[PDB]
Amino acid sequence: YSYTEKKRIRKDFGKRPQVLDVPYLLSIQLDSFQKFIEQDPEGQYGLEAAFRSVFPIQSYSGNSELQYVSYRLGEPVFDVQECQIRGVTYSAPLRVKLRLVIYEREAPEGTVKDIKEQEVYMGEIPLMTDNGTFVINGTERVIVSQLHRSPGVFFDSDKGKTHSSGKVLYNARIIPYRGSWLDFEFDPKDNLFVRIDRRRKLPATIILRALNYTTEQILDLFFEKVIFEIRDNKLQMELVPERLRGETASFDIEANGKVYVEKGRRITARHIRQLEKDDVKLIEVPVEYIAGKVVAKDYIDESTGELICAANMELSLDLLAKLSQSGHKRIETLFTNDLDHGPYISETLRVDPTNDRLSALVEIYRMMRPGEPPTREAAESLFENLFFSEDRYDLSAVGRMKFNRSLLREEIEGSGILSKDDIIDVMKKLIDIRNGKGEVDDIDHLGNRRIRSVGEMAENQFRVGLVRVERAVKERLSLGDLDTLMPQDMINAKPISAAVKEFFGSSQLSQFMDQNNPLSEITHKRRISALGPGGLTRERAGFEVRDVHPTHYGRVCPIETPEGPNIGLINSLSVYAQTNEYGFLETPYRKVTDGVVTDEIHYLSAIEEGNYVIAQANSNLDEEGHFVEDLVTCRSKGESSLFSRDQVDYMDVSTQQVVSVGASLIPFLEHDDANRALMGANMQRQAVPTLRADKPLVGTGMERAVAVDSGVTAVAKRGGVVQYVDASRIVIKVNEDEMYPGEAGIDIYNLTKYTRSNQNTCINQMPCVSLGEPVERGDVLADGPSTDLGELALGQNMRVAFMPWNGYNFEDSILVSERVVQEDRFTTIHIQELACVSRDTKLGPEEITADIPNVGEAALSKLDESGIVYIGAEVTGGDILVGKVTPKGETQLTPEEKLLRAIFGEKASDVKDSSLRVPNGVSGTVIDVQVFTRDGVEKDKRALEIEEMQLKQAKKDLSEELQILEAGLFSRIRAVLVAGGVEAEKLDKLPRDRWLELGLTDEEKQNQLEQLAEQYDELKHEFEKKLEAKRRKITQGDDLAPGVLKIVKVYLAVKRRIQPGDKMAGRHGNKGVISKINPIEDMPYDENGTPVDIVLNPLGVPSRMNIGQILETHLGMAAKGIGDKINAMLKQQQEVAKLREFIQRAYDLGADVRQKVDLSTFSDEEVMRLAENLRKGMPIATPVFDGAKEAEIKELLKLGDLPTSGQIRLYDGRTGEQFERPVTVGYMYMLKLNHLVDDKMHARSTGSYSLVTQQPLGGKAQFGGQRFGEMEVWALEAYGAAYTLQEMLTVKSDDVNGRTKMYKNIVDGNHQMEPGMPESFNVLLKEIRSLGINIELEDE
Amino acid sequence: VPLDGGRFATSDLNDLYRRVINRNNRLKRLLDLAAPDIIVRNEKRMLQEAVDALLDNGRRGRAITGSNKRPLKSLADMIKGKQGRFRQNLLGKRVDYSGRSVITVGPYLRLHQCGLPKKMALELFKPFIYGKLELRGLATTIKAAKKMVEREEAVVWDILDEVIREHPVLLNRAPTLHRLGIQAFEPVLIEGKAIQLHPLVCAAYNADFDGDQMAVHVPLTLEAQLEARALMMSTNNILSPANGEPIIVPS
Amino acid sequence: RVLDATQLYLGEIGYSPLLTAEEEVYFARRALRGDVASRRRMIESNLRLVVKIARRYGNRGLALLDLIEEGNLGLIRAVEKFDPERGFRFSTYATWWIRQTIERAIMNQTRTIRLPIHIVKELNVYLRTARELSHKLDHEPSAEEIAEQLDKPVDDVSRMLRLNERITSVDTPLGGDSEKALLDILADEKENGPEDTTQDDDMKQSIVKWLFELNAKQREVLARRFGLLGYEAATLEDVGREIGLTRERVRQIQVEGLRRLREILQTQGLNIEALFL
Amino acid sequence: IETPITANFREGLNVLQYFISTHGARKGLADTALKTANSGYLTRRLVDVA
DNA sequence: TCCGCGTCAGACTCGTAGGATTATAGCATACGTGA
DNA sequence: CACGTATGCTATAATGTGGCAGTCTGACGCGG
Ligand SMILES: Nc1nc2c(ncn2[C@@H]2O[C@H](COP(=O)(O)OP(=O)(O)OP(=O)(O)O)[C@@H](O)[C@H]2O)c(=O)[nH]1
Ligand SMILES: [Mg+2]
Repeated sequence: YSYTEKKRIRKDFGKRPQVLDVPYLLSIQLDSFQKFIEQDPEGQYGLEAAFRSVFPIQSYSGNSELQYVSYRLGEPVFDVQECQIRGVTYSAPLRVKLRLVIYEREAPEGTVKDIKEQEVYMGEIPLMTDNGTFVINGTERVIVSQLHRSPGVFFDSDKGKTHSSGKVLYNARIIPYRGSWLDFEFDPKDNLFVRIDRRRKLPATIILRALNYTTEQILDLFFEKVIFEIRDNKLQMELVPERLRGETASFDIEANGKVYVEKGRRITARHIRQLEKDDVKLIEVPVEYIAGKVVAKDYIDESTGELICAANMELSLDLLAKLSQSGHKRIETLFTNDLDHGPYISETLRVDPTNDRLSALVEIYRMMRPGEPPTREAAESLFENLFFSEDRYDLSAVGRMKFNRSLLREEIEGSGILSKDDIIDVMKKLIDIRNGKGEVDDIDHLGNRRIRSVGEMAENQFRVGLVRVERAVKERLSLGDLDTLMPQDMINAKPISAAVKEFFGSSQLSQFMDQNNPLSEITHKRRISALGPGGLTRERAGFEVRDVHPTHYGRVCPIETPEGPNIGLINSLSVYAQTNEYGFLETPYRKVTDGVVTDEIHYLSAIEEGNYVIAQANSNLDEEGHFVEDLVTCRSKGESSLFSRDQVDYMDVSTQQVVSVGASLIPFLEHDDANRALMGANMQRQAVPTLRADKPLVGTGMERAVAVDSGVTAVAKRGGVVQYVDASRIVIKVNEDEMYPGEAGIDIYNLTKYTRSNQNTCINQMPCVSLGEPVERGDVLADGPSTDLGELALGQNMRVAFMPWNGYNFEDSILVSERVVQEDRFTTIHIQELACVSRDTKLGPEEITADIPNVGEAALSKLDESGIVYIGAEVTGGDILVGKVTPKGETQLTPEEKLLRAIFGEKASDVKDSSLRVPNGVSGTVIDVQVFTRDGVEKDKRALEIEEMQLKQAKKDLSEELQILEAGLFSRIRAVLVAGGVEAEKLDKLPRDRWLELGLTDEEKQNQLEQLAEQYDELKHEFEKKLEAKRRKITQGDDLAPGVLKIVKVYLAVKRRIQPGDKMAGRHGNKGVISKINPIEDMPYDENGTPVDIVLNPLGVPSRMNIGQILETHLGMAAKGIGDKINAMLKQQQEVAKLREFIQRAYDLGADVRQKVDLSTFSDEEVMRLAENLRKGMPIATPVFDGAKEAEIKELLKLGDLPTSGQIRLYDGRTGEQFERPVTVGYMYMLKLNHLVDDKMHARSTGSYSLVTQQPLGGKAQFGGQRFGEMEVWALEAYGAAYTLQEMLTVKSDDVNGRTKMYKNIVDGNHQMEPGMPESFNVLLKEIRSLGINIELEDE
Repeated sequence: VPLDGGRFATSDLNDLYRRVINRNNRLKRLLDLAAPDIIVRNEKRMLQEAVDALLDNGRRGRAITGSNKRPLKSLADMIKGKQGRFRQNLLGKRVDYSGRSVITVGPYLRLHQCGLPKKMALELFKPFIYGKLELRGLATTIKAAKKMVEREEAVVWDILDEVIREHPVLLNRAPTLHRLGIQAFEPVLIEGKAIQLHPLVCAAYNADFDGDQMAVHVPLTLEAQLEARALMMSTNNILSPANGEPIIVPS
Repeated sequence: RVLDATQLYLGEIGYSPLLTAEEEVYFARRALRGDVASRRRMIESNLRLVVKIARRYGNRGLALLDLIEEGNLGLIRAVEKFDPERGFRFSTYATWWIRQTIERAIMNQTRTIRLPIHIVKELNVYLRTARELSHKLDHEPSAEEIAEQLDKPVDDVSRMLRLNERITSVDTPLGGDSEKALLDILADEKENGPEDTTQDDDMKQSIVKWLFELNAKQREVLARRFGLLGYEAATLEDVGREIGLTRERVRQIQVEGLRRLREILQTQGLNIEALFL
Repeated sequence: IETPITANFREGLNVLQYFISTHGARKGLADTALKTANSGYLTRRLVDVA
């Protein structure tokens, strides 16, 4: 085990050895964007792909052209930190080398005329953070990967479209990545049609005529041959035995000298095998059998040279006679059968109105451009530009690949443009499916659903930007002079920059990162969405796609998706699942050879998985031999049953891989209903970090992985000893073995302190190492907001009893002890941001002075000279944070105010009052202030004090960098000088500034001194230019919105304690609202005297079927039992030996404990630090389906001297008497959800009103009235409450006269109703007359 | 109207009216200039297109779109559908003297009572407190009454206590499926921000306290108060109107 | 049947003849000399040119059809002011008028708030300058960066970029969800709540009671100066028009009415209480 | 499904029993969110006619 | 008279957050109000 | 006059247009 794990080991009840470790959880985001910016030389990727796609472009004239060489990202002018504070996007400038080449029109392609090559700026692209977010306008945002229908081909069929006939119409759809859709479909009369972009319907054969196919060739393509030889007088026919099948013999079938079948006799298997084995090729037949056979090719009379019969024409006795006498004694007819080989194309040619290729191109042209006069130029251009142009059509590699595999081809890769072969092959396969050989696919199958990560979407928008600019470029290249015009004068950045900012901003998939919780972040970045551009709609979504698909196994969680209208479409990725190179989802599986289960792992795509049989992970292995039991539970073809051991091809890697990350954190998930578990995994994400990060006693093991991989925790880059711990930073000195020979080798991690989250929660990093501690690489140095010693800590475990209590836990209502509030453990920190904008108006600039009309000295006490509140100042609702005054224009003062101001004199000043004050009922401490001033406006005195702070703080930060780096660097030169001329204490006597003159013999170590000397000077000048940059940015006057002169941002910190109406839950989907905070005296307490923290209602278990919560409680109690026993042994101070004995016996309890943890390796001191942590309660891991069994939990309870029932005797705090029976008592790990009653409580009597409708506004942030909706109205109608209703329609809403008159009546006690007409009705009438409908009121 | 930031925001009708006026006046011009007939015709088609767009946009063909892609909201659209005048602003309304909060159990409550947060009730009964403050002579004027309630003075709580006695308040839960979705109670002032609901009427509201919220409405007039106390009071409305059965049943 | 306004118009223009130089000169000689037919045939023949130059100025303000009509109006000015005797071709001359008229129309109708040509053209040179600045400064340009390049006031640049601020639709719904838009948030600021309306009633009615409480000559002289009971808001010297006819005794009696009323507000419970207001 | 769940919640489900449970569950939940619109539209029609 | 295309509906309250884009030559003459 | 707002003219020849939509559904009428 590692050093951080030596401090606290989690006890594992898992039994299956984990062959594959949890991968990096934020893989998707980082790989994808990495591929977008990754400049690929040949195999175009991301930007590179975008440039090669559009470029090189030429002018409309064709003489002048723009070609692309190479691009570069400039390094970001502001880092992540400065971007977040300032509110700017973290981006890199895109500089692109482009070569304007011009051709001579006099020479053929005179390329040596004018070549102008230079580097053009066009837009800054947002950069992805270390943790897979983007910082847009100073807010962390995540782009969710998308799930859409894969480009390729797809065979489908509405099962009984016309419900009257109920006939199955099969269709094909070719879906490209870019271009028109090409649809093939059957009609009721079995005629093949073609439609482009679901336009008007066309006979399918018309498209083949556009590809230049004569009728003869079309029949030769879709149909076989039946040959008719005309010998002597009798007609002969070339026979294939296995055609005459399931049919009736219409005439007497005989061959050479044996009669097989008579007239009207059914031709069975036997007759066919008889005929085949007899070697029958020709059979004599009646001439009358031909009437109805269709001739395949043309036949002409060689004598006359005229058409005897055209292709696809039904033969008769007369045609046959004329054919014989011309000299044709062989006739190709179509092979056709009602049942097996359907004559579809044959009938479709009779429906085809077109004749030749031109006629077909015209008809196609006329479909898509109806009415407009056709030309040949236009028809050819349109048809080639549909599916045969590099420019407008591209299947992509994925499309061509899926297309070829669906058509059973061998070749994966190929052309993005449709070849003639492609179209025909699709039509052929559609026809095969109609015939009954082959099946239709389904859209929900993950073999047809592809995942599109960020980088591909950024690439797409970036192409659009280039296409928009390309329009401008071609238009200016046409009129442009060749010589004066520079390439960058034609390019515009605005369109590209606009397309990309519109993606990372307007897009549905780009949203505010859900960061109220490490798990919330990590699950949000591993989200898949079927919505947004190129996707389905909430309105447009059926139920098929939503429901759990068999392919979802090991790829997508069945148990993670919102219970909203977004129920099927939003989905978290499974744990071990990964994105295929082409974009399909894949899952690891252990290869089984000869029954022996190899440790070789294979990721199988959805399509590949169907083909093998996969054993379940729960199968018992024979210690690296094979399956123990001769029957094994496996699944293939999407369905599950028993198999033999040697039949098994593969096996599930992990028990966990079926579930997502969120669900994997639910212990005893095996005992919870999938519905409750869904709610549980969804609400775990809403858990707000408490003041004290408390680890969960009853964990799974994923806790460590989530905390570390989310990156909110500071982890060690390189192992070594900690040189300096601080609340603000951590310096670790690296070990010699890992420590590079160049630099000093001291890593400095600056910790991020109390910062605002997107949900206004508090993000703080605490250091979890001691000063001068040896640390391994990849250990947790500092905990993020909801993490404890590297494990995930989303809430807090506590002592719970399941029993009714006086109805204070009625329907999930929760009864909590005051003890919990007092201990401030559920207490939470909220950092809110208030801003004050000084704008320039028509009347003049607003001022940020403390000089405001009508303000008490009490209020102005907390404002400084500038008019900004001091740091540290406690504020409450209505206190002024930033004083702001606005120029007021002329106002007609009512005659009363003329009189009153003449009495008082007090002429009201020209300036008003726009001061930013504390929102009403919020109360906090000002922890920070930021001031933005324009470049040129006179700075506030406070802005100047803040700049003094930032400058001196910056100087200290950089000074400490160069000091620790110089000390660490000379400490190395001191060791290099010892290898050669060791004079340890003699060299340190005279000053360290005069050291690097001292050399050594000409060796590799003399060259090491030279390296350290060159870097010391490098750092010396680097420190100068770094400080200059810092000073510039601190002086830099900020560019704000037009109109805005300066902006002051105040950050408040509010401490919210738990109270009735706050929402709390476990991880088994057990919700509750706190009803009451009970005094500790009243709380049920045990015989020992220890009172419960929470009383939950047991009536919320049997109905819910979330039994996970009960097992968690029993095990949590057992965990706390062991904790109380270690705590008792530490209070006594028995000795290291005795603690070691108890602790070893405890870790190695379980029937088949996987993890062995030997205490003999642990040194005495290491044992003491472990026991010290385990006294709070021994941390236990219950892997998802590989969890602790009841037997193991009761055994653990016995080690705690706790009851097997896990029920204990409890005493009523009030009466002192015992409760009638044992109550289940233990520790459930519980969460305070984001839903504080402080945020939900609202009330309004009278306020602002809407602009047109005049009814009050909506929402608590806009001080809104509750909507009394149609449903709410009907309720009053049922009751008969007529005045209450009228009241809510009139004096309460629109009626303007009514509301004021009513208000005055209420203040005068008389509750009189003085109603009128709602203004909304007045508006309705005006809107209807604006329509030109006369609607008048006829009065009384 | 001008937004704070010097921005302007306007109705779509103005973009549509601008289209119609420009094409109509251009038609007057083309007629003054005696233009050839094909041009006259195109302008008349354009005028019909713009009028059609103005009255009912997405009716005849492609609705005329903004830069956002989204089709401009026409006259017809402001009367038509859920977002239209009838459904949204006229058969149902935003309403004054309305509040909302989380609900929680009040097992101590009697069937005719509900726990009403002090801060919530102070603001819902604002004018009644001002009127009583002038009758006590505690407040000289309305501005003084306002400032006295902002300061939340001790005597103001005593007045609030006086006003809410015998004053019924409506509690409502979404969705309001039958009339019992709204019931009247006598309020009981409580310190703490959550509404306390009587257990036995949890059935009518279909209310379970897993984070459910409710809305509060103040009947203002003497008539409305008596409508609440007589018709809508929870004690008065026990039996389901659907079946002759008591809806208030222990659970 | 094609009912597309565009397609029908383009169909009609298609079946009208392209002219050669000599023919243009023959027609145009008679067109200047007043031949209703000549002008019409030259117009109808050269509509196709209008459409070709109408498909370049797209996605800027109005629709193709809109530009096609303004373009036509430019071509008509060209036919009116064409010189047949000059060797220079018609298509060359017309191109100028069509581009000119289209550009000018997209400069007055393209913006909801009509921007004068002067402001628009000013703003345009600021924009093109910003583009050259961004082409070499990698990062987009500041107000002062543009101002430094043109050697002009920062306030000039700022006021012009403020005007460029493009409008927001009141009906545009917020939060992607087509639910509540700007209209559903935006209050009527001018229409005060019943709270403020009732405060003014109480204020005005308290002054009535105060007027019936001060002396008869003090509330006469005080009220009619401020125009409370009088009709017009007069000054110390103008109160002489009524019966006062005084300059000093009006100022002594004005302030005497005010001093007794200041004690009426200290006793009722305002003075420093209603000083904050 | 031909193979039922032989286990119970106290006993604990395995990966395949749980996976099989999911379908029915999510169909149920999706029905709540999506079908209540049509039920409510029926309420609305009824109210309007009476 | 049937097919096919069109039009019409599709629960109720709460929430969050603000917001996007482009570009229209250059100069001479003409019209209306304050100093 | 000036300042702000507007109309106006330019002369190589140039003469028919063209970015998304993604397919929803069960029902009820309305021209061929
Ligand atoms: N209007 C509406 N109500 C919902 C929605 N989702 C859940 N609910 C309601 O919220 C409640 C949550 O489940 P419960 O009410 O506890 O279910 P129950 O009827 O008590 O049944 P058991 O849990 O089996 O005892 C149900 O009454 C649901 O009707 C929704 O999307 N819309
Ligand atoms: Mg509920």
